[PDB]
Amino acid sequence: STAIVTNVKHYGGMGSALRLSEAGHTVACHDESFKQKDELEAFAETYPQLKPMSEQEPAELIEAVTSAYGQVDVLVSNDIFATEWQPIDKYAVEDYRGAVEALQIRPFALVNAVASQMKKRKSGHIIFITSATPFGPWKELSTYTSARAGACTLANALSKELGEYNIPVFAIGPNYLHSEDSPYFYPTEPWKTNPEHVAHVKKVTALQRLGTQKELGELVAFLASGSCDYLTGQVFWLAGGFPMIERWPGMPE
Amino acid sequence: STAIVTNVKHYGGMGSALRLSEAGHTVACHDESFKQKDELEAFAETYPQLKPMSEQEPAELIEAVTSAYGQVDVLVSNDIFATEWQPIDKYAVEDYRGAVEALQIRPFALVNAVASQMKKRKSGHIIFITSATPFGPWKELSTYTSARAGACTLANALSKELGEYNIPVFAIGPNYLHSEDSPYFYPTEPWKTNPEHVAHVKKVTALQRLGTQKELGELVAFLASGSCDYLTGQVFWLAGGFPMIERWPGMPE
Amino acid sequence: STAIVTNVKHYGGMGSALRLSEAGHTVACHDESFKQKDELEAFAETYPQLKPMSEQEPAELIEAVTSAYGQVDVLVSNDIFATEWQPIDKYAVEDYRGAVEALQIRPFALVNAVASQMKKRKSGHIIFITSATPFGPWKELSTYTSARAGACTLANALSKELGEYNIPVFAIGPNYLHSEDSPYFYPTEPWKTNPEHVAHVKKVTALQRLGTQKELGELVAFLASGSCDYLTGQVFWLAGGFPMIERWPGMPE
Amino acid sequence: STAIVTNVKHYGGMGSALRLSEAGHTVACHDESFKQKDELEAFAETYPQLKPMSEQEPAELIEAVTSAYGQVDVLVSNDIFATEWQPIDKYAVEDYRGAVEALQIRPFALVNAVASQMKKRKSGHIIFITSATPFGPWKELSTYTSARAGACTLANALSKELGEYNIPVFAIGPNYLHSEDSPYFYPTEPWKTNPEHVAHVKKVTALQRLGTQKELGELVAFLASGSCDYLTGQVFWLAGGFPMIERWPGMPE
Repeated sequence: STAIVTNVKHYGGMGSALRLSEAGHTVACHDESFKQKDELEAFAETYPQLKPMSEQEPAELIEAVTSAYGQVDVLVSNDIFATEWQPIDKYAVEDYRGAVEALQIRPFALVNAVASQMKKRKSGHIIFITSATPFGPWKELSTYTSARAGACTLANALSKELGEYNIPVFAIGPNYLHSEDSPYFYPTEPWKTNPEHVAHVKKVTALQRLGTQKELGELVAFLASGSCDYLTGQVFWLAGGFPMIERWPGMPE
Repeated sequence: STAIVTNVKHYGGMGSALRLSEAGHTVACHDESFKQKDELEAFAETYPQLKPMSEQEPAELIEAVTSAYGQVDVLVSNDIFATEWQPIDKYAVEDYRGAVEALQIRPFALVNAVASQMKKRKSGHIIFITSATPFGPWKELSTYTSARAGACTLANALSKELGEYNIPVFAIGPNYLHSEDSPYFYPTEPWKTNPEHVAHVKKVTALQRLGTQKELGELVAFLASGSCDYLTGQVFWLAGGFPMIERWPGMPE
Repeated sequence: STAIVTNVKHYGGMGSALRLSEAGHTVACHDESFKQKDELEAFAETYPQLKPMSEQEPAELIEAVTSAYGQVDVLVSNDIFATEWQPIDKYAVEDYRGAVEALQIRPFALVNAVASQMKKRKSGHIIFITSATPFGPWKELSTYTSARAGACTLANALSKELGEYNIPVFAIGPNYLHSEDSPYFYPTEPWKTNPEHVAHVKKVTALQRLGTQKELGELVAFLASGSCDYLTGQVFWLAGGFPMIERWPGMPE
Repeated sequence: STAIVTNVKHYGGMGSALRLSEAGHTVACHDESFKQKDELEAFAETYPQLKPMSEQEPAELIEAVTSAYGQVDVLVSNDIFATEWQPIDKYAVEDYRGAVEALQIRPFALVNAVASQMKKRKSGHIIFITSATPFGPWKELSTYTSARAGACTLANALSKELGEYNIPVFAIGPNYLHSEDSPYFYPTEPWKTNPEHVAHVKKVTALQRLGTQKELGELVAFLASGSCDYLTGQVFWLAGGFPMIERWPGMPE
């Protein structure tokens, strides 16, 4: 079984790839840095169980992995975009354009490229990593939030046609996921260190902590494993019970 | 009070313009066909209560109406897109891109242009016309369905930031809205004539009929009146009880 | 046209009753205080446009209004229940039974009693005043919240069978609805007087204010008017943009 | 670790208890028929890894299992209720009362009895087996459908308070979950043996098949493993892509 995990250095990329590997998949990895030969080799050295690819664009990635490992069985579109808190009228229109390109068009493109080989053999697993922000939106994050919602509905809508070919489709929408060295979106600094940040996280989640790469990775492996295909179409909120809702005056923390 | 309704010939364009004009708003009306003087001036003869405009692109549209009528008080983004049932692997990536430009980036651009003046007055009403398809996705309509979902969350996210400036933001998402002579998306032929189309609507909606422009016009006017601003954030499902879910074997219609 | 509003003194009862009357409905009013001829006659004096009934049980409440005005056209089940913040293990099970009785059984019993005459003349309007609590749960309000959610879905489920009879069904879920002198659930005091409470409502809603009885009443009258039946099965969040979600450290409110 | 599965011969009970035992939980099993010596003993010789109990009532069961095996670590409220297709005016009000008792009060009562011990040690796992009918309600199932939706929100709200104490709370809403010999709610005969039923499941699910008990049991065992507590508060729609929303005339199945 061959897996593809994108932007592997960021977001839920590492927890996906490491736990898919441990579960017996062959895991090919995309990342923007893998354009530079040193960074692809530094990573392939540090994680010899992972197979970093240099391919950057969606279609060529699917063919590069289909060529080298025979097929693509599991697609994890781990999508990222660097956003900015802005009031609506401060955005430029191209700001929304890049957001939909990185969080909506990119996963659509990969499914577009991998679908026929999955449909023809009637086997496959597709997982979008989206965002839990559609579920409780902060103000002044209009582009990133609305785009992630288009990705959630894309996964849901795709499950409706892909089920007849036995291809389950999933959307994992995290929030407050510890991203370690990656800045998307909760690096150890400052979310694990700065006490104003650790106290924010204890307030806004139910579990009063960040989620872990292992947790995200366990979910990806479980859905990728074929053990529960009947969840096809599900949007998962991986946000530790976010959002916590502000209660009336006089109520304890 | 001055209103803007887009693509006024199609979807819920007529009901919005026709009913906002009765509630006393000045209704500027946009449409692709108003590019040609002949089409625009025919429309203003047929509809003396309405004010057609030649301007077609977002910033120009806000400018012209603000120039002619002093300000833009109500924004009805009546958004449309040429559809096409298709499996995921048969779209071109350009098919999604265009679907997102028309159904996400365009309402965004309009809000992006008009928000500062509304925010200046600390008043305004913004209504996206979207789609009930995200609430019950059909298979093989994944570009139009997911794009429309991004437009709903954009409305809801926007409401969080603009409420501070006393601007409600709403999304009306319709399905099975009788579009008279417009092919977007339920023209009289065949949807009121063909006995297979007629029995489809009876089966899949709870009220067993198409939706009227008057009903959408009434909803748009109600929201733009300032009588129920406290509904801000709402995605309305204007779909007669769609979807009707298929019951067990041997059960009546 | 003849309408019933329950618990008229509390929650969305006064706004419903008053605005329904201004639109020309005969408004018969149920309330627990109307058991004393005292309270009934004082209400009838203060509100001569409203018709307070003594009947308390749902079946005989429906029949008495039917016997006095011929038929019931609009049902507004304005349900309430006295609430207690509790950890789950500190409730008695009876606390939840009482909550379900007031918030699911009661509106069920009323529609159980009124639906035949509505179905028969193939006209009628049913509106539940539920709650916006299911949309963003506070911790330690599990009984009241899960109960209101049951009523939200009962409204949506009722719309599926009743549209065949041209009966639309609605749920309206308020949060931070100013209830004047009613303690259910946002009386003028403390919520418009104590500046800590004033700051809480400015923090948690997008419009930074309470809802008004009139806003709720305009929504009910609009729904009850037959102007927009295609919205059947809708759950309206009348919570002024609640919930606002607490943002990252260092970010303005 | 000790787990309790209720109504274990029915619905998602056999998959919950079989799969949880394979993961090395002690699975105490509650079921109605275990009031009979011969029923409980037969079950125990056929399933030597499961521990059937005779206790029926919620407080009695938790205490028995805490008595025999020290504590309750995992609770699976597999709640079941017989009902009929019927219009709203045909139910007695007692029919909804019973639905609420069997599908809402009982899960509540189990958590109310066990929450205190789980909170004391700040560890535990609570899973409700509810229903996916609230996601796509059929007409004329208002009592069951709405009760289930109240259990879903019970789970979600309970997660917001038990997160502090590190107790994740989940709901799992099946539909078209094949139930083998149990009549709740998709027994093998007729759903896999009759062609009229075989085609219905092919039409209304995206995967065109029923859900196996192993799939539910795998889900239950995953959430009870402590490998993904960050999912706490999730309602999972274990229904295989249900519902498949009927498409325009002339379009193929």
